[PDB]
Amino acid sequence: EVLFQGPMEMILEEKDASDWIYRGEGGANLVLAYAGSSPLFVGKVIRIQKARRNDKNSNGVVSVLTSDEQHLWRENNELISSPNKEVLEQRYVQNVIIPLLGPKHVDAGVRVSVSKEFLECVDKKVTKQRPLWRVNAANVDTSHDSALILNDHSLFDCISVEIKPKCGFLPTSRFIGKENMLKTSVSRFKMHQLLKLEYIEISEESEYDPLDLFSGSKERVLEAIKALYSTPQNNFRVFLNGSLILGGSGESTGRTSPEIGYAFEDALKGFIQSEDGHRTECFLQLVSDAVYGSGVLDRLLEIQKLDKLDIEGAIHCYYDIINQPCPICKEELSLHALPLDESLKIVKEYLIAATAKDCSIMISFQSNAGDYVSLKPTNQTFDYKVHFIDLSLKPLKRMESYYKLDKKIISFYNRKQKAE
Ligand SMILES: O=P(O)(O)O[C@H]1[C@@H](OP(=O)(O)O)[C@H](OP(=O)(O)O)[C@H](O)[C@H](OP(=O)(O)O)[C@H]1OP(=O)(O)O
Ligand SMILES: Nc1ncnc2c1ncn2[C@@H]1O[C@H](COP(=O)(O)OP(=O)(O)OP(=O)(O)O)[C@@H](O)[C@H]1O
Ligand SMILES: [Mg+2]
Ligand SMILES: [Zn+2]
Repeated sequence: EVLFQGPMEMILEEKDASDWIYRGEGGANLVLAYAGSSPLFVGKVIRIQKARRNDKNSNGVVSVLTSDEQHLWRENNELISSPNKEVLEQRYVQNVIIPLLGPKHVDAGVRVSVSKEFLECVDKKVTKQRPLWRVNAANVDTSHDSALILNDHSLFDCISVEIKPKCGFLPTSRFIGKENMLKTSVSRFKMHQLLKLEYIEISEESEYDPLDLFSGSKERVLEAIKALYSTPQNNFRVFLNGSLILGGSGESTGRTSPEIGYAFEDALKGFIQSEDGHRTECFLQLVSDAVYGSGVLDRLLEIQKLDKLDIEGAIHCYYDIINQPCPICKEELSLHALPLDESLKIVKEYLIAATAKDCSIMISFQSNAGDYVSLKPTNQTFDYKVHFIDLSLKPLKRMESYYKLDKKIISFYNRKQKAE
């Protein structure tokens, strides 16, 4: 009844850069929340890929996947034919992860086209709010023609929490050698804290142990969340309506000092309804109920355990996949006696586990003022949602780095334990 021009593909131009604020960032992507007008963007974030400042198929053409990654992920043509890295992460989540993890807490993204001018702006603008050692190691990849749009998981007063639970299980492989028996006793997360000190990457050993979080015991789950609150590092963040109010911003943070402790107790003023000196403890018993009560950590743990054999065994399958003289083996004859397809599934499955040990989850909480919980103490009812984030695809080449880091972790823990 009045001409509406047919559909078109959204393309953020240089104009539209002023509409997004720095939200955070990891070692790979740059997240920014929307501050403007359009309903196509109210309550959404945009995920832009950074590129390390140090760094192609056999015609010297930039390539989404090596041949081996091509072969390894071939059980899905959609996925191994992705022309750029955004559809690739978008099809990894839809075709590999969502079938494993269920679709209810996992939102594959939506691609938006973007100009090089857009990306060159957001970089210039945000580099103020980034931690300094993030800029000096990765800027915005100003070649991509796509970026990711997701729902913002700190909105719908609202208080959101972000957990990075990491690997919550002990290996039991035959391929773990006697000198490394400790790996069957101490969580890699625990043995990793030492080496991180020996590199001033944290200042205090973490209170947190992922064996508690994943124990499935609501009691030890509460220990974890209390341990997270205490020594947050890069495992625990809290935001009040979009803004951080505990934990690091694109980085980890030192112990929670009482000063922070009192700033957080009041930060919760009114959201939690309680008397001073008791709102922090309620907030922690409310996050523990939403964690436990969703059963979301359980299937998460099921994927992590696709790491059946530990890097000490999967490493050997990898030098098969890329046909190579196993450096490790010198003088298995077993793992190396496996049909190619079985070599492939171990390496494949190990990398899908690496995705699960590395994602985060975000529980979001709104006010009284269906899906919910009720603080046993303060007679309040909050509603919540839980979502995963950073289900990225780990590059195959990294099997060698996975191994070399594992080797160092236990090698360091061994000696620092024998020293006594
Ligand atoms: O231990 P390394 O290798 O440095 O890094 C870990 C991980 O690599 P991998 O675990 O998949 O090998 C990185 O993956 P990427 O983001 O590059 O895809 C990040 O998730 C990083 O987080 P960050 O510390 O930057 O926040 C992790 O460190 P964490 O141990 O502190 O969680
Ligand atoms: N959908 C979302 N809603 C709200 N915040 C988000 C969302 N996605 C990412 N973030 C924030 O941006 C930060 C970095 O994003 P993301 O994890 O996707 O990139 P990454 O570099 O792979 O990081 P990580 O290794 O921490 O998962 C996260 O720590 C998170 O707080
Ligand atoms: Mg990542
Ligand atoms: Zn070998």
